[PDB]
Amino acid sequence: TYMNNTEAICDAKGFAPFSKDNGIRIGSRGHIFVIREPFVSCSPIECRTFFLTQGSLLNDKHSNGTVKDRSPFRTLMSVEVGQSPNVYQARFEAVAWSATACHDGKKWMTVGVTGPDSKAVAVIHYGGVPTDVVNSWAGDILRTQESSCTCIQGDCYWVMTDGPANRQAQYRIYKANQGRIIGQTDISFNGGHIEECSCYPNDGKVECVCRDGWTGTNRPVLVISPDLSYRVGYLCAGIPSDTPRGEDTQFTGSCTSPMGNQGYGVKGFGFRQGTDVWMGRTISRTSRSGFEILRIKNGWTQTSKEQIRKQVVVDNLNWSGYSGSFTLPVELSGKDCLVPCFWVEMIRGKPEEKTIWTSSSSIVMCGVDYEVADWSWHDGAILPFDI
Amino acid sequence: TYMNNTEAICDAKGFAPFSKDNGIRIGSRGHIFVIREPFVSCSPIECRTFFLTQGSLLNDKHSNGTVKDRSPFRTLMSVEVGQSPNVYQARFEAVAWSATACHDGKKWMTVGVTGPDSKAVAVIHYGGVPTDVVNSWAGDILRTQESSCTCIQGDCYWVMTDGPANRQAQYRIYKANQGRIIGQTDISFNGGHIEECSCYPNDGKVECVCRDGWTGTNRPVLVISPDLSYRVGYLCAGIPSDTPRGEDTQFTGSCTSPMGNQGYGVKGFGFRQGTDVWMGRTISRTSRSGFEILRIKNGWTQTSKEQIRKQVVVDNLNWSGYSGSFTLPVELSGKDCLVPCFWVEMIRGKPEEKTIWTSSSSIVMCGVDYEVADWSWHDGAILPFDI
Amino acid sequence: TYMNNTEAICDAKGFAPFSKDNGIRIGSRGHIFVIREPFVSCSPIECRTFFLTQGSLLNDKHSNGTVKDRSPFRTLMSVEVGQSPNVYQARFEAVAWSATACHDGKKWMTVGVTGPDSKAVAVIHYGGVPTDVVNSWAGDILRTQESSCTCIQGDCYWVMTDGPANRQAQYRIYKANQGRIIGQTDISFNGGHIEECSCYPNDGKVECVCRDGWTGTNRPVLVISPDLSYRVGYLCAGIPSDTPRGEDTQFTGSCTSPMGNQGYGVKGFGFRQGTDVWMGRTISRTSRSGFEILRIKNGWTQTSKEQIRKQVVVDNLNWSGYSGSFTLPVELSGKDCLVPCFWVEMIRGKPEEKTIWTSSSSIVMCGVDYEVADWSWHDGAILPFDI
Amino acid sequence: TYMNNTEAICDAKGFAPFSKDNGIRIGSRGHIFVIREPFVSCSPIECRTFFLTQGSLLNDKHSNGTVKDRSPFRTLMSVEVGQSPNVYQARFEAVAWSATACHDGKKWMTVGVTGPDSKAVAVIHYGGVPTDVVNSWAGDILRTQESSCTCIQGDCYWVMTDGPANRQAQYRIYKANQGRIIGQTDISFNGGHIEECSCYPNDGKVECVCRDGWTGTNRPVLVISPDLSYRVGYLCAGIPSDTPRGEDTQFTGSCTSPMGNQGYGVKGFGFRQGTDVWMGRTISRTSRSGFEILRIKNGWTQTSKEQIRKQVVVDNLNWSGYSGSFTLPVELSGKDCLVPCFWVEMIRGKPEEKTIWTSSSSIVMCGVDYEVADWSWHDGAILPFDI
Ligand SMILES: CCC(CC)[C@H](NC(C)=O)[C@@H]1[C@H](O)[C@@H](C(=O)O)C[C@H]1NC(=N)N
Ligand SMILES: CCC(CC)[C@H](NC(C)=O)[C@@H]1[C@H](O)[C@@H](C(=O)O)C[C@H]1NC(=N)N
Ligand SMILES: CCC(CC)[C@H](NC(C)=O)[C@@H]1[C@H](O)[C@@H](C(=O)O)C[C@H]1NC(=N)N
Ligand SMILES: CCC(CC)[C@H](NC(C)=O)[C@@H]1[C@H](O)[C@@H](C(=O)O)C[C@H]1NC(=N)N
Repeated sequence: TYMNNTEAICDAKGFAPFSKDNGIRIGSRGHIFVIREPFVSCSPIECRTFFLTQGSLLNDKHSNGTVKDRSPFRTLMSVEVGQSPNVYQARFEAVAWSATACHDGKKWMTVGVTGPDSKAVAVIHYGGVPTDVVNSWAGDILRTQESSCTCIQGDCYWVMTDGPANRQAQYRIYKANQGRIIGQTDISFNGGHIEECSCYPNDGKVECVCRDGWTGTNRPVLVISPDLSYRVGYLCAGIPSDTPRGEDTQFTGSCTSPMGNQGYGVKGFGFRQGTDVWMGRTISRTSRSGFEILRIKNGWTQTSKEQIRKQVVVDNLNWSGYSGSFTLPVELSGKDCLVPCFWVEMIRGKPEEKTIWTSSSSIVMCGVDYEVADWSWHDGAILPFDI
Repeated sequence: TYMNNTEAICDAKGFAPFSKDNGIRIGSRGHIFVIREPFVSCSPIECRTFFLTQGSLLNDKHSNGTVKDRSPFRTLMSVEVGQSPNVYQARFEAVAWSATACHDGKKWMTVGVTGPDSKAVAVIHYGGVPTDVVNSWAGDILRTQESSCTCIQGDCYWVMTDGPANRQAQYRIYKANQGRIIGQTDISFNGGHIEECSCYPNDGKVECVCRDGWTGTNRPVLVISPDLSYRVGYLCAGIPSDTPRGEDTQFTGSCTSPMGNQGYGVKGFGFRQGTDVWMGRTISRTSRSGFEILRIKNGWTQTSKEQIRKQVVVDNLNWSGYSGSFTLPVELSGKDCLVPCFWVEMIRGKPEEKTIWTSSSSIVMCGVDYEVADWSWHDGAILPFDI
Repeated sequence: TYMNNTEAICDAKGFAPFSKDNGIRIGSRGHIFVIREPFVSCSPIECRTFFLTQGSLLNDKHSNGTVKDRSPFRTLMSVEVGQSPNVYQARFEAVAWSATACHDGKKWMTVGVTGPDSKAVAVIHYGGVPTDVVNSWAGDILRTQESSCTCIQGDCYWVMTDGPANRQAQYRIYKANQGRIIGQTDISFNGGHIEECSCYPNDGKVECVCRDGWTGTNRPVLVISPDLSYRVGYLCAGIPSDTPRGEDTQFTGSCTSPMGNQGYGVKGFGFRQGTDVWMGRTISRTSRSGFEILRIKNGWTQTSKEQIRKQVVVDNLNWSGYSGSFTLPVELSGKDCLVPCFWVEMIRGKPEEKTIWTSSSSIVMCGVDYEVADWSWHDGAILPFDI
Repeated sequence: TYMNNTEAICDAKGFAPFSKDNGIRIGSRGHIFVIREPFVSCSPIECRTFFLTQGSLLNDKHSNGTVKDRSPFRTLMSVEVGQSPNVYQARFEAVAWSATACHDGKKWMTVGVTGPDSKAVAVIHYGGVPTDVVNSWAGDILRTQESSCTCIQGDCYWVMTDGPANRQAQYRIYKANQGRIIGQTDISFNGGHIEECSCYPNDGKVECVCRDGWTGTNRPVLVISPDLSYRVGYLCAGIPSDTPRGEDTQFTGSCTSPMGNQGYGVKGFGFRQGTDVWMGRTISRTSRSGFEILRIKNGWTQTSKEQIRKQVVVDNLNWSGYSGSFTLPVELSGKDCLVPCFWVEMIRGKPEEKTIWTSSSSIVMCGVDYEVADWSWHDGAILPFDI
């Protein structure tokens, strides 16, 4: 029976730790896939941690240039949330250097993008077997979320990008049912840039917080209705949640356009709470270190900078990285609303550290009705490795 | 359907071995999590061994200061009772440096405590997803049992401590149903000290034998009714079952107050048998070595020192450590009463041995109608390791 | 309930990647069985990757003469498609240095051939237990497909060869139901040579594309009806799809006889598409390197050389090897026709490279309605190994 | 529902290979438990390989004196038949240096014997939890089968020995239902010696072929009826099937008394076939090397030495060892009779080879209606190891 994700996202006051895999630390002696871009998605029975392997393991010579983002050895795999991305407990999902996945109440759907940069192919899987495909439509690194996709009443949706990673690119919403594509839409966002959207279900619609690697330090936002009509813009909040970025005091929000000159960026997330917003970000404003989430009153609908809550999950003396959102299935939380949860990726190795490799572990946090105390659940690995 | 643990604890004459994981010995070459504080808990289908990892493996550099008790890398995981705490067979439970867990007949509930010492957070899980939380209420290492919690007719109970580990601290009983907290009580025990309670179901109530790390060498006791009313005191028996402690001859029992001057201590257990009591303890009275369990006639209700039975499980030439209780589900034992079972933790490494690490394995014993012969099922590992 | 594989094979325009195990690369540090001859077969619930181990692991001395094709240590095992052939996730199937396997809708059937070269024995398994046997009938390396067998409405069929690997040999079709042999037929093919047939279901009959290691560079073909009547010949197409072979321009097809002088060969596959054919082959015409599949119009019924589609899966700068076919169960693809899928084996080590061992990994591709772009999903391992 | 093992044992003409684990060869680099005494037993759904670990792994220092037969680190574990006794796929069964196990149609029952030599304890398990116990009754190494026990219509039976391993000892039959002992009988066999019985179901009764380590070179036999009445004697056959032993020509059989002077011995098996018998034995008559099984006409009821069939499974240039019997459940073989199957243990290391350790792998064979060709599926490991 299809999973009903039609409920509203629960209003949360704080965040509690769900899991921590300790992938790298274990990888010093255990058999762990060198990885990157991990994310969480849950079925009505369990939550899994998806990740992009590099076809090699930690502390092995094949972990050499594992910073190259894309290769034909890159594969999407999964384990139960909390377990390291070890070989022996892993489930194979798809061949990919970019991916997304989600359960529709009956089975798992995954989308792995691989192939050559100018004509990549996204293979859609459902039930452990390819079922449909999307070919590059702009011919320039067809890619996707790097976080959980969203399924509402049997239908699943996700966003893909194809084109430059700086100047204007192209963006689409895809809709599928049982692994078969049944709809797509072109997102008009002239001047705006969308990458690695972090999405979740809310009041029957798909809400995402993405990344603008062109000119904005504030994150793009889009609300997707099942029919495929949408709303694109930026997190109104007058606090920039991307990295790199500038000071908050010198920032001016906008729900319509990108602000700041900073070009690059990093995947991030955000949850709407009525008119408010829970927004995650690295503590360092120039680097991928530390991690905190702030709740801004009216932050979702106005250029507000009023902070009602702040919780640290990784201090600034430790490397962070990607971070995305997902929700707990009602069939597991017992609650009457979708529990918002996010994960934070913690990168170790190049380009910041003295190693031939690059990989990451993660920490997962979830909704909760109380305010939780600050702390640092960092990676903890001691670099460099025996190599 | 909920597990009925309303029956009385079976009267046992001796104890038979259930399992032995050989974690450390295997860990010399296999991929085993460095651990500490292991315990057993059973569902209607199987018994599992829960443990606190240190986010690292044996014979790896990350096992360095693994004696520090608390860190943000510490996680609660589980395996089927008897298997070593190896990476590839482990299930992730919670992020924690202190924990408890138990099955209610439908699912597993676990409680992991992590965070900073002054404002720690206990995340409650049910079904593999966080469901509720308890924040530090005394702001000084919020902690729990380190042994199986207790579920009776759908409701599960457990004890937590928050405050100093020497002088007076504070103690509470928590009650939950389906992962949602629905009750709590403050335990008044002025002059007494409660830590790491070992609990089990008996005649419809929760009975625990705990640890007084303040001034007592005899163990605190509390009988918890489902409504949350309780009874707190000490094991009446005139034989001190804590470590360190003094001679038995020079000991005077008390069901009301702590006796002896010895400050420190070690987690231990005890089972009521009508008016009698099966009490476990290290053979050495000053160190954590050896292990034996004694049955004292009328030992539960009087300052009795009459020994009717004595069985050794670990001789005094071998290191022991923690030990807790749990019961076999009627749906597995086929019996008509709850079969009492305990486990003994065997510590290797610091602070007693020449290693950079600290970890432990275990041996599990269970009820049984006959007297079992003495022996030593010790750890067996050859220290030091390649390091 | 029996799996209905009575439908026609879907008409495909291109092929999308299903999986890539990265077995060798992982094997540099992980615990991977040295293997050879891998293949895919699917049940109504999942697809598995079967393989022939050599009773040893990569980067271990026992991988020494692992090029010898046959030994008493060789065993057939399986894992879910996409996982490396690692120890801890493997299911034991049969003792064998030659094999075939397939699911009939209720259980898995496997056929492992082992024993001495002059009187080998094929043990048939069904449900994880031997059920029947076939003894060598020609007394000269009794062998089979090295690819998925075919089950139609409860009955499974496969082809075996017994006799010389150069000059004329003998060939048979075997039929079984629930692991019990219930039929066999002798294939008269005087002048022709059949080895390692790659088969699949089509319009209610078993269609195979095999290997002629005697004198032909074009592949033998046989259409098997459930009653055991058959049709034997060669892929009509005027393009030689075996290796080694000569130029295409200098080739003349034939649906009746072997063409070319080239003796040796390599396992390959082919799918009928109405009158057309999708045929796989190594790019190099002299060596086992690179891999591409071509669609020849009318290629199945005429000596046609008209290429309508060409897709590369492994470039010529990388080693390839065996390749076979299998189909997706309707109960997984949701489609109304059998989705054609193939796999390509990529050999590393002897006799082409500087290693004491020989093994291989694989890449799996599947049907799909669109044309997919060229690329190379090669092995990726860095030889030689620590040895 | 209880497994019906009331049928007669199928008449077999030859034996086909079921599995081969390659435990030692894999153990050169993989994580394999050093073991000894392996055996096979099947449930209505699968066959498993039980084994006695030594609490340590191959190629690790803890494998040092692993020849000592008994220690408190010895544990009984299992895996699916065919898989090596690796850490990550193993199920914990019991603490033991001697064991037996079998499925009754509903669950697994195992019996592990551990403790001190003078007062050992046999813990009986059913469903993964201890359920009953047997204490040493002679106080001298209480021990059991080292092979599969036998369950007929819900009841399981097995044989235990307690006393000297040379001169007269004591022997009993145990009967249990759902893990609870409900019967036992003393076997009067004055002058005879019974050890490690290999048993199987036949025409509703339990038939075993055991080992006389006192004075006989021929094997003891006992037919056990469910009511516990029995028949004890020796394999009538005039061919000695124990090791060491003397020439066959100089042997005189007896169904009543032990023959030959040879003292020691080795576990072996035998299947009745009407009046005939399939008997296994090492090829060497003085050492534990090679393995063959012979069918002797009328061999079960007369001092017959008429050989109708002979099949080799391990040549004399390779080490063998223990060997026991088990039967395939009708619910798996689809047949109408119990399929007889045996396993052969192959010892490597001390006392015959230059290693600090001792362990073994195995090969499993099964019934079958045809005669199978001779061959050698030996261990294949290259000793010594890195140590
Ligand atoms: C070129 C476009 C980039 C996205 C903004 C790039 N995406 C892909 C598919 O390569 C990401 C980016 O280079 C890396 C990062 O910013 O950390 C990860 C990297 N993502 C992945 N390797 N999956
Ligand atoms: C500071 C309070 C102590 C309890 C009496 C302390 N508990 C915690 C949560 O740190 C324990 C104690 O220091 C150690 C021991 O006595 O062996 C284990 C240690 N327990 C854990 N690391 N889980
Ligand atoms: C001698 C006949 C050959 C088939 C044409 C030979 N088959 C067997 C059972 O040994 C194959 C051949 O030598 C190897 C190859 O061509 O790659 C694989 C090899 N196949 C296997 N080892 N399973
Ligand atoms: C002392 C009695 C012996 C049986 C005849 C002895 N049994 C036990 C429980 O120790 C066996 C014997 O010494 C060894 C062998 O013959 O190979 C195995 C050994 N068996 C086991 N270690 N389980």
